[PDB]
Amino acid sequence: HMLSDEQMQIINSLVEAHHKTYDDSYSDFVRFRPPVRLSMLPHLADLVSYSIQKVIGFAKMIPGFRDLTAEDQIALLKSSAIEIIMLRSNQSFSLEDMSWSCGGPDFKYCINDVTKAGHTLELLEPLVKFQVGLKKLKLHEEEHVLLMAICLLSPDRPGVQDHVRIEALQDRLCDVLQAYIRIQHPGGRLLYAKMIQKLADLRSLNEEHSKQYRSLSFQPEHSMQLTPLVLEVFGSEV
Amino acid sequence: HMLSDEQMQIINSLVEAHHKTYDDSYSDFVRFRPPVRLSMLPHLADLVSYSIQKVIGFAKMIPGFRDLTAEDQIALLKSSAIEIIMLRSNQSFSLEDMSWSCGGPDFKYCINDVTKAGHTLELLEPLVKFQVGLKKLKLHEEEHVLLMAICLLSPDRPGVQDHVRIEALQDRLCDVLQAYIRIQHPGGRLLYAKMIQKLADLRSLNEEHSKQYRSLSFQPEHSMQLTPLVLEVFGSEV
Amino acid sequence: KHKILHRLLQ
Amino acid sequence: KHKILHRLLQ
Ligand SMILES: C=C1/C(=C\C=C2/CCC[C@]3(C)[C@@H]([C@H](CC#CC(C)(C)O)CC#CC(O)(C(F)(F)F)C(F)(F)F)CC[C@@H]23)C[C@@H](O)C[C@@H]1O
Ligand SMILES: C=C1/C(=C\C=C2/CCC[C@]3(C)[C@@H]([C@H](CC#CC(C)(C)O)CC#CC(O)(C(F)(F)F)C(F)(F)F)CC[C@@H]23)C[C@@H](O)C[C@@H]1O
Repeated sequence: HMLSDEQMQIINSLVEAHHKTYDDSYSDFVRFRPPVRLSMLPHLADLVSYSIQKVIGFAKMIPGFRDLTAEDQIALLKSSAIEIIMLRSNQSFSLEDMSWSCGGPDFKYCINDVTKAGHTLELLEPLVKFQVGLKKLKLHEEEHVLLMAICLLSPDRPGVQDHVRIEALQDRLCDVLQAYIRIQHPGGRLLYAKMIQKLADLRSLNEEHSKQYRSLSFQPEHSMQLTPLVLEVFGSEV
Repeated sequence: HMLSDEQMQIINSLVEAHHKTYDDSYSDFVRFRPPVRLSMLPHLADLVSYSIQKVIGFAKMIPGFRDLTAEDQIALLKSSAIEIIMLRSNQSFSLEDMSWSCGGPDFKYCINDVTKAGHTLELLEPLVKFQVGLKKLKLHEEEHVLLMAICLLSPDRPGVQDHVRIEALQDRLCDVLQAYIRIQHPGGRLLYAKMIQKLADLRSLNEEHSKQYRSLSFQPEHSMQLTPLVLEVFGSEV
Repeated sequence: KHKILHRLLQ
Repeated sequence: KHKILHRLLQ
């Protein structure tokens, strides 16, 4: 019926962490290789690279992530990177346009623009469908941030070693979320469940992304357009 | 006293090759990460990467380069890349500004701009000094192109295997140059020699570059700003 | 292996 | 080793 002092300080450091790693003006977007309408690939690879940096910045501020071994910090960031990106992107996604609108007509990413980056419209439909659903949940900033931290700390991942310590951290976070909705969110009686279902949805979006990325990464003429960080984070190296 | 039909067709395919890989309008420069005044590093790494692509395109059209093994084609491109870049850059270098002027006030690279890309003004002075000298030679397009092809086909290089076949190719090119100056260049009686001296000069500029690049390449926060192609071409891998 | 990730995580 | 250089040279 009331969130504890420690559940509150977890919400605090997490929203502050998101505030320091997410710019609603999208100012830095001008430093990327320009969008061209695979003409969109250099801009979108620059965008994904910049976002991996922010996901890293955010992750480092999740209570307990820092305590983990360098190895587990990497295993989790590698596997969840694309999922955190897709979640955080919702903050820019509009239902009125069915696009990710980032402060400008040049940083407005519609389905057709993502197609000119190697990808197939058939594999783009589950992403926009996932983005419509997420937006329809009309999440509070605390819930959104909590969903990214729970997603990042997921145990079911290739390379993770301390599957007991991160399951512990994810549960302490799931606990903060479940209590937050009940206390602070009216009409949210079935929200916790609706959100956990989005984590599973993301796992499927992740597979489909990994397959599409594999296609690009093997063609050196496309791989060369990527950044060292994207190559490293999405690469198979152990 | 007269260039042979075969010395002429070597000049032809070489100037045509340079025409297809060098854009005097510098239009593609807008597709790079923007210049910022190490703020210049993303733009300059994008510039060097784009130029490696053009040097590759050019190399492929040098008569006899294509016949070489894939390995030697690589050994030569890796070692000479920076030198071909420095030579080809002269076409944009101005004596009136002491800068590389590329169709725009944003693509005007002065000494101070190159400093904000990791490099030290002390190691920049031999480059501009090399650029003043090269420009003072007032080379014909045929001589300039011939100098890049001779530079690329240099035998004294790490990794080269067929040191007899490329020395042969470089000499057949040196022959075309020496005859061209005598027949087609008035007051060039000491030009061939002045130019060969620039190849040696470049070798010193290359060492100094390799040392400076090593400094950047080891710091992952700087290396991440580079491109896959720059990393590959300037990397130690064999 | 993962030189950038390591630097960024420190 | 040199996957891009190889592709570009062909
Ligand atoms: C960045 C966020 C926002 C936008 C994000 C959106 C819109 C543009 C397209 C993005 C970046 C998607 C693509 C596309 C995917 C696709 C399917 C088939 C679903 O798998 C992911 C990628 C990639 C790459 O394959 C590589 F290599 F991996 F990089 C690339 F194609 F090569 F690039 C996912 C999230 C999307 C902007 C703003 O909200 C910031 C936020 O962080
Ligand atoms: C491109 C050409 C022209 C310009 C070229 C000029 C001016 C800008 C600065 C350049 C690109 C120089 C730098 C600087 C060097 C220096 C000393 C100390 C001399 O070693 C080379 C580099 C590099 C990098 O270390 C890496 F990693 F290797 F990339 C980077 F700093 F990281 F980027 C050499 C040629 C210069 C433009 C036009 O003529 C086209 C032409 O092809």
